Amino acid sequence: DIVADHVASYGVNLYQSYGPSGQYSHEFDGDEEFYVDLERKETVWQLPLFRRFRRFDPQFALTNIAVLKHNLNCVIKRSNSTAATNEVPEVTVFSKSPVTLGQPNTLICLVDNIFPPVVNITWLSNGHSVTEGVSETSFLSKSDHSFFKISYLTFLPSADEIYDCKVEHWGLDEPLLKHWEPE
Amino acid sequence: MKTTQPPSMDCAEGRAANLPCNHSTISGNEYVYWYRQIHSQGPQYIIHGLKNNETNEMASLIITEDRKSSTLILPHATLRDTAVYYCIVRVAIEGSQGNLIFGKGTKLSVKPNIQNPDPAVYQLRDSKSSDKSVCLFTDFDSQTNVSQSKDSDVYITDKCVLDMRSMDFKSNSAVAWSNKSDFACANAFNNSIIPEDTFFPS
Amino acid sequence: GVTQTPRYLIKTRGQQVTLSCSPISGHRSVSWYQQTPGQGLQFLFEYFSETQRNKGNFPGRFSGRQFSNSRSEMNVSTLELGDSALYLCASSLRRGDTIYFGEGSWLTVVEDLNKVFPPEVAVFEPSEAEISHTQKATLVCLATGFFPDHVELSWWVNGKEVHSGVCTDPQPLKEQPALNDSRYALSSRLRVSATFWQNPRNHFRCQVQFYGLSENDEWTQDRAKPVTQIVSAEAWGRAD
Amino acid sequence: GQVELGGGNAVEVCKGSPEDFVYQFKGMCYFTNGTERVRLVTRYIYNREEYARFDSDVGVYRAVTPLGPPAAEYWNSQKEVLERTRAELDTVCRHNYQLELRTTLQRRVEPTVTISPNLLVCSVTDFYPAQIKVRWFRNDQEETTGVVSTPLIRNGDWTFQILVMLEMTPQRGDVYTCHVEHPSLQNPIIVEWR
Ligand SMILES: *[C@@H]1O[C@H](CO)[C@@H](O)[C@H](O)[C@H]1NC(C)=O
Ligand SMILES: *[C@@H]1O[C@H](CO)[C@@H](O)[C@H](O)[C@H]1NC(C)=O
Repeated sequence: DIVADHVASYGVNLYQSYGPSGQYSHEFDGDEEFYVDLERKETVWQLPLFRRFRRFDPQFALTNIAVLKHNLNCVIKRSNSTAATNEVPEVTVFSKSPVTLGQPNTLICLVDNIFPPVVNITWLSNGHSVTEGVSETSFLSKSDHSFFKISYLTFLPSADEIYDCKVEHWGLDEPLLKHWEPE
Repeated sequence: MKTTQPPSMDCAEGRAANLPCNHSTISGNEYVYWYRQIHSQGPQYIIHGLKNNETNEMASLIITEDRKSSTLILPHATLRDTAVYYCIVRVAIEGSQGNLIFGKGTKLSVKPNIQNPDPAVYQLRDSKSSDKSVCLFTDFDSQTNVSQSKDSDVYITDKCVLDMRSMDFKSNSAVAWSNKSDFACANAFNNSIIPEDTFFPS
Repeated sequence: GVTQTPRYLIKTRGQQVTLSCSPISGHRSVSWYQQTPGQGLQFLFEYFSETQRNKGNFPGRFSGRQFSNSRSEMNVSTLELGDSALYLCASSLRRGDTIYFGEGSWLTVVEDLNKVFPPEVAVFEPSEAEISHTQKATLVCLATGFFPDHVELSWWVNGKEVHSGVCTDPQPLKEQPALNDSRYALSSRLRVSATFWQNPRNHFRCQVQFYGLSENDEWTQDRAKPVTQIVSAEAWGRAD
Repeated sequence: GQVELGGGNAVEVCKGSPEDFVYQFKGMCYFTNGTERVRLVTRYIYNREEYARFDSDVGVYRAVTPLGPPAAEYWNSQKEVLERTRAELDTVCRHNYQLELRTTLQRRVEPTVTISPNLLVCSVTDFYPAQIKVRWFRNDQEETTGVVSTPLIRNGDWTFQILVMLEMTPQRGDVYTCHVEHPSLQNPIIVEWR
């Protein structure tokens, strides 16, 4: 483990056969500065400050991912088609702020130890699927080369609220429901 | 473009050529590249660098401490080094990231050292016909310039350096021909500043 | 190195042209350039993993493509006279590494094939004044009346191509500078010792290789079809 | 305008539940004491197996597992690929860090401190950067017993969160205060409960 005051990943490059799909992002101190929309060829910075003062060419990301596609095929053959091992993700649900009735807040679903990076994170309100007011981070890197991903549920705290984070992953026997305890 | 260079530059053969380049708006993630192009050939890669000095078999590259200017040092300039030398910053700019955009460059002229200049204008007869002839201005000093003709029916070429490698001898030459009756080798190069001691044989 | 075909091309207005480029073995990035006397060396587009990346500022008539073997082709549609240029291909190991250029494809767009002429070649023997004054003998070769400028001049002494003592004009001379498709004149010099010239066994041949029309093209003019051919003039040594 | 770059990856030697084959490349930069100690480590990963890496402290590509000798030996034989990777310590790590000084490293988000219930929970939410000191004080005496603190919680939206609990037996006049120090705060935030 390298000890340092700051760690940057100027190039989390990801490509996988399932899909197939890829991801390009830069991280600084464990947070995502931007990802590149590979389909729309756009750099998507994650803070207003970054959008105003920092610039990254998406073509650099598209080129690197194309190399990853070629490198993947080569190492698939070299490894006798050794497939990825499905890990069991661990799910934690918590709020961004202390919860007060009527004060808009956010529920945070941390899905940790993801591998392969193929996951379905959805929210349930009283058993009903929530399809709006939900956002998500990209896959964020980890030093053991697995990933974690965070999903956000904006909500207006009320007395009769039942929220769950439903996670679907090949490493799970069944979809995992993580009920949010109001705390 | 991020580079400016002097348009033309002369160098004596056997000396080293120091071609300057300015690039004050260069970024810390951009390299400096040097190319050249001889005549009608494809451009030739020379050298590149970021901050340090670099040397390969062909040249050295000196990038100043502030990286705002650089110099290409061509050792032992030869006639084959006469070319346009392009200093290019390989920019890191949206939509053209990694591009090598060529500018006007520097036209380098490696002047041969004519130790015993013997300028003369000879008349050469055609090997097949007898009326056809050309006038040859040869063995003149490298500091002499051959200017184009006045009439469109008089054709004059530019200087050309031949190298008799077996005899350790180099000589400039220019050819002139026409068919205007009033054309003669005595007045073929009157538009150029011909040396006064030029040998005009009868 | 980088291989580019065809080396010399002659088209008329409104036709299309396809230029092929073989990158250095192992190289995967390919970049195209157009070089004109006017605009200079201008960037067209760049390819990696069979898809176009960075692009220059040329109209849609200029398109390209890269195959899975990293070879690239380039196409120009509805050709105009101003499209006549040198078309250069360059490759690099990866995208962003040092690019290495090929020799290029010389395209001449002509108003009509009737403007294509092979060269006439003449060799002028050295003057006896130069021989007695310098003990050297300069031969001059004149290639005149050719168009386009798709020509390779070489000297052949006793059936062997020589390069020492040779100087060929780097750029041709236009016989009618005011005309756009004017025919060209080109001179070259071969200088030998007086003793070598005075040997009657030595012969000096100026060879001009002309790249012109193909045998499959249509030809209506009364003169000979200006096909790809060698035209040469020769002179034999002589004592005096 | 001008753009920053990332690590340029090298190309592999080859020419040319559902199962999944995953490839990762990480261009990683480590900074210490400002711009005084910089280190570049590019990582080549098959699934979760890092098989080849370049370490700027080493200077050449090295194989990590038996899967990487062909890649490492080939990338080390390509002079420009090796030299450009070494120079990424300057063109990527040192360059982008200068842009972090203008932006990320100057980002200051002041924490929000609230207390609620015996057990007292001091919620310190939405702060950046990740350096914080939370201490419980009872009547101007820093509590040093029965204080369980959650780990630093990363929200993923460039804010952090931490919750420090204090098991306390309240008494007449006992005033409990949560003290929070943070780089965005010239003076520590003090929140009383009593
Ligand atoms: C692994 O490769 C060996 C030969 O290298 C082959 O015999 C074997 O069948 C391969 N593994 C599988 C699961 O096919
Ligand atoms: C969600 O993702 C899982 C991956 O574990 C996949 O098997 C499933 O089909 C996905 N479901 C939907 C509705 O996309």
